Amino acid sequence: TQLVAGVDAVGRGPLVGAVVTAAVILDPARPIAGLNDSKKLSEKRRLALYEEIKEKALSWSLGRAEPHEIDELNILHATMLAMQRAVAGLHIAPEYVLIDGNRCPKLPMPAMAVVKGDSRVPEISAASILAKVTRDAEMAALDIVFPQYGFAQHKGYPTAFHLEKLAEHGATEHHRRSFGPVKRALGLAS
Amino acid sequence: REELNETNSETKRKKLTKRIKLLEAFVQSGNKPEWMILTVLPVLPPDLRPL
DNA sequence: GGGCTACATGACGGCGAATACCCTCCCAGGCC
Repeated sequence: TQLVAGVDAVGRGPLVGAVVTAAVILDPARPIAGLNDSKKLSEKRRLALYEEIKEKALSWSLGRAEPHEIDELNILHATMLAMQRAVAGLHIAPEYVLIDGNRCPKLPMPAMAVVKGDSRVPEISAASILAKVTRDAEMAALDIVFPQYGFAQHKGYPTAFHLEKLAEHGATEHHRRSFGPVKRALGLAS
Repeated sequence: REELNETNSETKRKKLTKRIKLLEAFVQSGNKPEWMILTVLPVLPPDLRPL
């Protein structure tokens, strides 16, 4: 109950890029504040928090899937194996794991899921902040490499802007080819 | 100006163009941003505020 | 001889910035 670790997954469904997950472990032997959630604050609010929790947590974790692997088992299998990988990556084992939702993987430690943990669990909130900042960094890198799509603007989500860009230019190797629009761009739709 | 040429949100563009208009107004004028902070406070002539 | 301490609550519209809400598609695996 003292080494409770909570993991969260952000960017589960953006058309482009792989998913990213984290798992930060923190106990009450240091000061934490301003980490209620991540989907209601500003980007700035998320830039200090990323670093704040990075140095306040004893351990920090990461994990990501691949476009082929994701499309090979959808966003219900890959997403789970990604957080399994993230838990595997933790330097120190956690006697308690938390996963936003009502579904749990096959893990050797007693993991369990809680719904809407992003606004009640500071752990899951911090993990979501870390994983979201890493997503934003990856999308910035891709938009630098691919400036013709505007990844850094909409974060590769299913917006009308993204739909029109994928209809005009097409899909690259990074796009998840198992979704609809992307299949409609190259003609794989039945 | 360089991030306005890349943003794609209407309200973001509006805020950016307002800020750019303010910055260009300051650049063109001889005004300085720090002049808003009053260090010397002038007073009205006594005849304009008589007793 | 001489200076100092410097509460209402009974107002209607509109417009424009500040946020809070419903667009926007796109995933699935148990219920119809």
